[PDB]
Amino acid sequence: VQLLESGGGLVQPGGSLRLSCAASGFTFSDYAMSWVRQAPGKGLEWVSWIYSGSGNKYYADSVKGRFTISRDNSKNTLYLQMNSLRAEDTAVYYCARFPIARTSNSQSSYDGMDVWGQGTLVTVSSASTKGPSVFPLALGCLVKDYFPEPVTVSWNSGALTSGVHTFPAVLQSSGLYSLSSVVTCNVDHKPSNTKVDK
Amino acid sequence: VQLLESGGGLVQPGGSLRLSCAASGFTFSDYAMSWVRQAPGKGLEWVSWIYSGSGNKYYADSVKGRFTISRDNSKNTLYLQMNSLRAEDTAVYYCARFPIARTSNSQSSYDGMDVWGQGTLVTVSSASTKGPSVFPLALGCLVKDYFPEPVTVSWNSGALTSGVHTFPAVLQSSGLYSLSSVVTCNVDHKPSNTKVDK
Amino acid sequence: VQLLESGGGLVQPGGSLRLSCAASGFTFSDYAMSWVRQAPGKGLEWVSWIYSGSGNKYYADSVKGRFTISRDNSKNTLYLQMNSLRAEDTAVYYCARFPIARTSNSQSSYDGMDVWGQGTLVTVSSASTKGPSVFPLALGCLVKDYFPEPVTVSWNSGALTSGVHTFPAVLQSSGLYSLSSVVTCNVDHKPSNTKVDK
Amino acid sequence: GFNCYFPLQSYGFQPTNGVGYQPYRVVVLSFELLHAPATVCGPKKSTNLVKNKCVNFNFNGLTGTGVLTESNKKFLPFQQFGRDIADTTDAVRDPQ
Amino acid sequence: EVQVLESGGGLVQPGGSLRLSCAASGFTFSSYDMSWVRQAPGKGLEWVSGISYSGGSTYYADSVKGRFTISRDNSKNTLYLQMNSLRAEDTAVYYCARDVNFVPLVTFDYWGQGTLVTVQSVLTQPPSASGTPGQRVTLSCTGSSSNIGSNSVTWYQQLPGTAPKLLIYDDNQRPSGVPDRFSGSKSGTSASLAISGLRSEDEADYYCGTWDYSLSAYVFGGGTKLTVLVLTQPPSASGTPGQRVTISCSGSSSNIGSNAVSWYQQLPGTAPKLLIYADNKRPSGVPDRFSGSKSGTSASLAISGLRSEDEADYYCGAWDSSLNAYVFGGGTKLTVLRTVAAPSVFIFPPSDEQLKSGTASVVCLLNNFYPREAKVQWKVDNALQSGNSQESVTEQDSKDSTYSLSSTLTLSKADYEKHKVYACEVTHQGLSSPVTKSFNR
Amino acid sequence: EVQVLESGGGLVQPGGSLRLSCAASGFTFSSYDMSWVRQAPGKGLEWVSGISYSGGSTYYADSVKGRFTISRDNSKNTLYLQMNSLRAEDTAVYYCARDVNFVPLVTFDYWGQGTLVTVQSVLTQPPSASGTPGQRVTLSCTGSSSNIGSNSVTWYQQLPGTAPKLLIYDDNQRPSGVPDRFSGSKSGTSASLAISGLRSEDEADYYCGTWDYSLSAYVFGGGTKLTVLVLTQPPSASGTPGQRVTISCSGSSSNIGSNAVSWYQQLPGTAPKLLIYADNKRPSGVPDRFSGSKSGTSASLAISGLRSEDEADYYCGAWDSSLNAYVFGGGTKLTVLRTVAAPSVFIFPPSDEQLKSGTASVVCLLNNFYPREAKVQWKVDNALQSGNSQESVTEQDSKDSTYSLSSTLTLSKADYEKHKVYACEVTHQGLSSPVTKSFNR
Amino acid sequence: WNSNNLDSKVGGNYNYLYRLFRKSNLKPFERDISTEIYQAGSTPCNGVE
Ligand SMILES: *[C@@H]1O[C@H](CO)[C@@H](O)[C@H](O)[C@H]1NC(C)=O
Repeated sequence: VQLLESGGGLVQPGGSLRLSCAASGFTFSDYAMSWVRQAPGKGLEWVSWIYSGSGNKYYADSVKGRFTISRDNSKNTLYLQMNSLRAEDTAVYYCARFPIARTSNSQSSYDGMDVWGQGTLVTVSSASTKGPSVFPLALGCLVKDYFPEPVTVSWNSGALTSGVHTFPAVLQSSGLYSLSSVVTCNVDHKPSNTKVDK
Repeated sequence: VQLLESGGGLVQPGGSLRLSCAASGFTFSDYAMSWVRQAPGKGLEWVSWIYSGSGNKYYADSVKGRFTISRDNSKNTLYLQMNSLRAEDTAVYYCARFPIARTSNSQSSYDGMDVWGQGTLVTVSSASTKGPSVFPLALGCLVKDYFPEPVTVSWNSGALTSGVHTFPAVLQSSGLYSLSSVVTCNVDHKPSNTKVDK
Repeated sequence: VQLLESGGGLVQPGGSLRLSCAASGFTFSDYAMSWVRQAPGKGLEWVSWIYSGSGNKYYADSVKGRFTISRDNSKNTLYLQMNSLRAEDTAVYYCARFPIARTSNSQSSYDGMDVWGQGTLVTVSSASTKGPSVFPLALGCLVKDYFPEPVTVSWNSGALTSGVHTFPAVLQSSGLYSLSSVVTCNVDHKPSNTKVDK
Repeated sequence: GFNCYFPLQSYGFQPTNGVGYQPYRVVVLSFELLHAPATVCGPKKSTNLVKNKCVNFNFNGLTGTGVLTESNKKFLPFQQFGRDIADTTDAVRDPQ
Repeated sequence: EVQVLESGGGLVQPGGSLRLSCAASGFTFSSYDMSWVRQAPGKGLEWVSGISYSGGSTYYADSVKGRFTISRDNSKNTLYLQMNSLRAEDTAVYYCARDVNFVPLVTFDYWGQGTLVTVQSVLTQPPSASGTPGQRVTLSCTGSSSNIGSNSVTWYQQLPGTAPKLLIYDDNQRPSGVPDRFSGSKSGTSASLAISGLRSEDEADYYCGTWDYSLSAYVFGGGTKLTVLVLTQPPSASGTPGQRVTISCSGSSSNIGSNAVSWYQQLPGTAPKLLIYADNKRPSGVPDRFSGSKSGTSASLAISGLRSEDEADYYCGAWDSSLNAYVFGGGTKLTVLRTVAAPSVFIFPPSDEQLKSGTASVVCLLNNFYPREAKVQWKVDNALQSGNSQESVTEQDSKDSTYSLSSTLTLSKADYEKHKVYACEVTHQGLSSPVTKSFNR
Repeated sequence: EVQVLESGGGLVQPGGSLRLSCAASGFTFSSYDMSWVRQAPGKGLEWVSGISYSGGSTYYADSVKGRFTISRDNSKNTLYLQMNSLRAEDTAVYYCARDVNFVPLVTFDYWGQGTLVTVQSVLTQPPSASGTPGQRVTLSCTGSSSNIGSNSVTWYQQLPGTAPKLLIYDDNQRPSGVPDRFSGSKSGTSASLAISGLRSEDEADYYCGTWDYSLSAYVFGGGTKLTVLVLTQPPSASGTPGQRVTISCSGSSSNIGSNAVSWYQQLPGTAPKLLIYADNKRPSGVPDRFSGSKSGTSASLAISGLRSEDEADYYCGAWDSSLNAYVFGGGTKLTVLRTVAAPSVFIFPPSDEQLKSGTASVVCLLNNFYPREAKVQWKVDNALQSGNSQESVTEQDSKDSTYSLSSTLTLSKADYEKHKVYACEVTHQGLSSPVTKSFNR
Repeated sequence: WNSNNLDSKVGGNYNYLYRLFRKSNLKPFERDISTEIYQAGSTPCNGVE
């Protein structure tokens, strides 16, 4: 069982885009589906829930009207159109399978959000991207002035694993994030699509 | 199940009177009965206990001789003759049903004081009564110079209920009590039998 | 079940002697046996372990070569020859039964040191003995200048038992121990074999 | 809606599904036998006919031992058995 | 089974006749009194008639007196009502009720399913009474000295579209199957029922029934259709390893009381893992120590035997019947009580690529320290920073169960050389004496 | 019983013939498909052939195509493999496996014991996978769209030297007898098995088997032999009475990981008592609160509900496989947290016997005080002793759970009269104001 | 029946033995005369007591 989200990236305020959640490993039509929002460094904020397209779709009080959830059981996908996006919606979206069908002997997360996907990250901001700048320092390496979060930072491309502590990035005056990996450093920024080996 | 007490009122020191406790909702002869004293703003003093008239009547060490408890199972009433009343006995008397018969499956407050009546109030004092004086003041209304406690004070005859805070009366130099209701005021004094709408 | 040790006493440094452990109350041949050392006011230091004479005998790393353990199942005894004794070995030796045979339903200290004897006391020192000298002080009596530890001190030959506190002896500049019993005093020194009633 | 799910879900039967998701047609033959006469039998096994030899014939339900010969008995087009005043099986119409 | 089937109801015309027959099985039908009771569509119960154990004594309601004949054939154990000269008011649903006790203390326990026949109340029970969940509602019957005072008062709860069900008999008791929640009461000529706490299954019509020694009928009551009208979670619970920590969250009846709560464990940087899915049950693949228990409106997640893997954010989530949302808890931040460690203090002067970049980010680090509370003050030669340094602490270590903090002071390129020495002073419980490496330009 | 015996295996020569016969009883042998599967000595399973329920359709592996004839006689309910023109690669052990389901969703549940006959894999399952106890190991099969893409995936666990055993069938389910621990998974053309938590009985070879609609054979997987991979003790733990104290000691794999730990309770002045003998088990005669639990290399002794009898030295001891010694722990000194008491202070001038003996041992005593930390300073008329006084404290009282300390100052005979007053000052938490009895000469 | 006067010996009649150690409980009416070192641990110790 695996749910893979796609469509998380740079969004202009008031923009429109589409999260696609490919669900595999289970009979997609039998379980309800839901989207759950998590603001960076904040709690789980439920987004929406669906079981059938012709049925009733449920939405959070703050997203009623500007969000639209849908299914495609032929493709085993769950789609979320978000339009007229507001500032507080910059977050990580998880595609979660909500079982609603319990069987006699098989006891399975009935009504519990059972399995959560890796989740994509949506940035609702007009600020443009900027490639990370890596600066080598317990050996460490700062990565400053990259937009937006996240960036994948590692030591020796994952060869050296023990003792690698990564602290969460910060929101600076320029609005540009910065982390540092402490024990070559590999810094991979997907939104700007730059791989840097320092 | 309900126990209603009657006979609480003005008592001259060393006087004599009779508390009558009408008990309904249970087989009176199937449960011991007791009287419990509560001095105003103080704990509960076990007054007395009875099960059968031919049976021994338990009395508190401070009331042995001056109190007499009795039953009337035909009338389903519990009677308490108090005579030669002393000053400390000004209090509230509760008529409490003390179950002493436990049955096999029915588990019921065996030996626990199960149900307590509303309780009457006995004032052992030679001071005469005086009608309450109501003075309108968060809207408030003082009620001063009424004897004895209690007095039923309310806002708009119970129509306005939220925010009505009543503080306990005080014993002044004149010996005359006073409260105030804060948020027309209805002040009903039973011992003097005056209903005042201010 | 009881294990009684014998042979604890004065030992010249580099001397030789024999601890004999008579074991009764159990089938001696079925359980392994062991010797455990406890320096005065210190932790348990395992000495040695045996199960069969023809099998492998195990010894502590500090006693390999200078100690020899053996059994006598006919006499139900466990013997320990200690020779070329060194200074740190002044201690109390416990003869401990180490069950190694667990049966189906009977669950019994399998592999646990099950039962420990009273333990003898071995002093590896060239200093000669000296009879205790009582010094009466809550009543009390001081047993000073006795060698070696232990000495059995009591009040009224064990008749007066409550409140009798005995503190461990000390190693003085002269090397001579001293206790005191506080609440006649009976002081019995086995190594010097003197019974004193003061 | 929630706690009011439609009881019937549809089968997603696409030709590209794995065999475990492909539509299998199932026919369950439930066999019932009871006091009512057994009416659905398997194809009845009939042997060959041999005349002028003592055989253990089993013409339909009727079984028995004897030699059987061609006869001139004019059975009515519906009769199967043959019998006599002794109420014993005398003749038989060949079923096939 | 003491079931009583009944039939003989159908479309008829006024002034005709109709034979209703109900057959009783499972008990000695010839020893218990029975009766016929009538319920007009959308109206309270009206007791038609009643016949004794022997069939000798028959009682009829005065509204139907003289035209209905109640009869009882014990051989076939069946009981009949012969309705003759019918009226338009008789179109209703008919039940035959078994009488537990003799008259006058009539007690109707088992009722027929209901036969739909198409063709005032003595007890002035209130038309309706409104209640709220968890309330104590007293719905009071009312009668004369012949109705309430002398004979037993029996309370029936009729769910919408079902036969009535006995709740209270003999003024006080309850059958085997009625929760103690319902309590009878009777005083003088006025009876009452007290429901302490209400649920969704108490939405029903409650009728009071009493025999009459004067009217010689079992008068019923009128209607009284009883109508029923955020997961607050601790922000950060904690406990020593090996302890049992109780994370108790509470919402409302709509939030959690009437819906299945769930407990999720979100480790830092990872997706949450459902530890509890029912109010109590636990999914496979989760250690048995993670117990769950929902009492009323409060759900408790009990984590016994804490370890370095047990430190995470524990959320409780439950569906809302009112808001229609799977509302989560605030999020309890569970942390283990570790022995206070010694903060290893380091500092780094900014690299020369900082100078080539135009800024200077000088970093100070405190590694392997407990607890979370610690302060870093940038003493730049006996001078304190004024709101320019920013710091964030790590989560509790997955194995060492300790914290790491880094404070970064981001000053201007020209600001780095205008001063000579920069240093960071640390305030923590593990190091009473401050430790600082004073690097120089 | 659905057992399937098999025989016909022995020493043969290459290019010969061999008849293997397996007889199945306990089920309708003529209704279930069966197959012959082959395991080379120390090599993964290789599916020889398979015959349907009717015996009409026969399938053979292309490695043995054209030279092995699978046959089935339903009258005797036996099944034969006729091996002809044998090769050297056919020396192996043969099983006949019952097929639960039709082809393609082949499912081999019951297997023969194995006939030793002496004379590449489509699914690229990993050669091996290493796991640890309590880990979540995913061992992933791999095939084409014909192997895993369109056909079910069944996982067999073959213990060393036994017939294989079905674990997962139809990509998800488990038989009646397989713990839920094992979980199947399948995505596209790649299947996998997930073992959440591992034990000593999960040491086995795990094979993935799937039918082929193109190759027309039941290809197996390759190997994947799943492999499972001084007692440092706290010096003094403590806790309040009624608490649950965890004494956790840790050694090495040789010390404690692979040997049974034991926990002993040595009260002051008494021989130790074995409280725990196994990693978990407890001898009779010991209170049930003394629990033990060895996780990996760390053994925990949990004492719940402390009392005045629970204060003692708790040692953990385990045999060493390497050093060959029953190494004990350091020795945890457990003490109960009592309310701080008031030290009763006394002092005694030395007796005349002391003067007749030539010394003077003046004693000061602090009785019934908590905690262990307390100091005594011999203030001899505003003068402090210089390293001559010696003191030892008692153990915690067996009933009062408090301490007693005695300080003895042993001075010369002439030193006693050269001074006039001797006194002892006490420093303790229970007495902020110092208490001292100043005796005189 | 007691047989002290037949099968006892001063010093111990060690000619009689019993089996303390075997893997599983003996099946009813089974005997095992094999004297094979009982491996109670994980490590194969090559048959040395
Ligand atoms: C019936 O079948 C039999 C055998 O094939 C054949 O001899 C006969 O002519 C067929 N027709 C009749 C008479 O039923």
